[PDB]
Amino acid sequence: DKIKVIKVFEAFAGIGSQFKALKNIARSKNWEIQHSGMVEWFVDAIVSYVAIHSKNFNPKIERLDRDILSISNDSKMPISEYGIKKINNTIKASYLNYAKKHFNNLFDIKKVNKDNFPKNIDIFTYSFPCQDLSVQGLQKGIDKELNTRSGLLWEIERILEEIKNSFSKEEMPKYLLMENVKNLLSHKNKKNYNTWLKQLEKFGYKSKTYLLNSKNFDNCQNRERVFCLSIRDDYLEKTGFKFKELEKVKNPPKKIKDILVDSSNYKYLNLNKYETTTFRETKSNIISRPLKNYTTFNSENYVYNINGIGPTLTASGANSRIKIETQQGVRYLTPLECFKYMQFDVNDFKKVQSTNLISENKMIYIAGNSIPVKILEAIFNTLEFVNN
DNA sequence: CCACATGTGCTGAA
DNA sequence: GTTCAGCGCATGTG
Ligand SMILES: Nc1ncnc2c1ncn2[C@@H]1O[C@H](CSCC[C@H](N)C(=O)O)[C@@H](O)[C@H]1O
Ligand code: NA
Repeated sequence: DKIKVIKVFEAFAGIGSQFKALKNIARSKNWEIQHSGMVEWFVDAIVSYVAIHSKNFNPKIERLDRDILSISNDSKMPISEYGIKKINNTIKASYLNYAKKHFNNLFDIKKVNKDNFPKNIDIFTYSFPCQDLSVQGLQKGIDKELNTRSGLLWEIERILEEIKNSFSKEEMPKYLLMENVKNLLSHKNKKNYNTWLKQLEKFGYKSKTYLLNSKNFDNCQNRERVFCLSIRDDYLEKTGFKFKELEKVKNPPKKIKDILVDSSNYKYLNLNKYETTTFRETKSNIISRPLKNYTTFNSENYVYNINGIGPTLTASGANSRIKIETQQGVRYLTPLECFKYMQFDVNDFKKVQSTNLISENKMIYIAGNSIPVKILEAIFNTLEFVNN
């Protein structure tokens, strides 16, 4: 037909919310989404990615490919020689081998360069690490000297700089999409972010920066994220593309109520010891009440009402443990529910669960590290491509 | 100075 | 090396 093949490359791919979003809107856009490649070094994310996005993959005990060396078990630090041996000759190895073979996973962003970076990419995503930018963390920032994990942003600089000299203009990626946390626009972080925008300009891209809340995109979650959408300046001229004003979009609201799964055997928290108050609704539609003398960590001390929206799901700690009040009692959102909270569906979760390799906290961790899928759907709906 | 809103986090004992 | 219960304050707006 006039079906357009969309080659997507996901740097820091995680569980592929970018790929999920693209597949969800594909038929409405008359697209056929294709793996150009990916970069993800986190074992659980790689395994989960494969479970969610593979078709007719049959796991089995395999030797780990000898070049798959730069991977991580915790997502922060590289795995030891021992840890690599423990993966070798297991079913888990075949997930890693498959990511390499069928999805062209290059694993470590440091190892990406002009000789292995695919040409003619239609969409290049880079949801780079958020840990050194999050207000919940230590706020180390993204100064180049400090070599932080969020500073892996600057590897994307390196890659683009390298491919600019070797690729033709037309072989460069058509669109780029950045995601990160709200605090990326803070006063200390603004300088670095502006530095990055000038470079994208220098690389021949026109960009717009969006601050988007998931609650405005058919979700029951307060989650404000920064997106930088970039289009290759000549491709903008050829397509006649224009940036839409996505910050004004206000879809119908959604409540926590609307994603909850019924069960007879949930665990409920004993909170009889802790004083509390009435629920109060904030301007953002978060309805919560505090627990007195629960902890000294503020963000841990709230129970949320299911008739409003909930807080930002984080990968770990307080906001990975989201307490909701139901008629059966107060309980945490489950891993399944956390997947739904990030707008993956039940079937994505069942596939990850069915691997029998990812613990419950790890499933929440990778969901917390992801992006609400329908935000990316909305962003990817604005893109235009030439029929050729 | 105050009150309020809110968090893709961190880490050491076991 | 893992793991997660226990732990605080940054970055705002008004
Ligand atoms: N040096 C490195 N090379 C490659 N990937 C890395 C890396 N350091 C961290 N990462 C990965 O970068 C990811 C950022 S999370 C981004 C979320 C993702 N878009 C999703 O859909 O889930 C993490 O999963 C982390 O494991
Ligand atoms: Na130790």
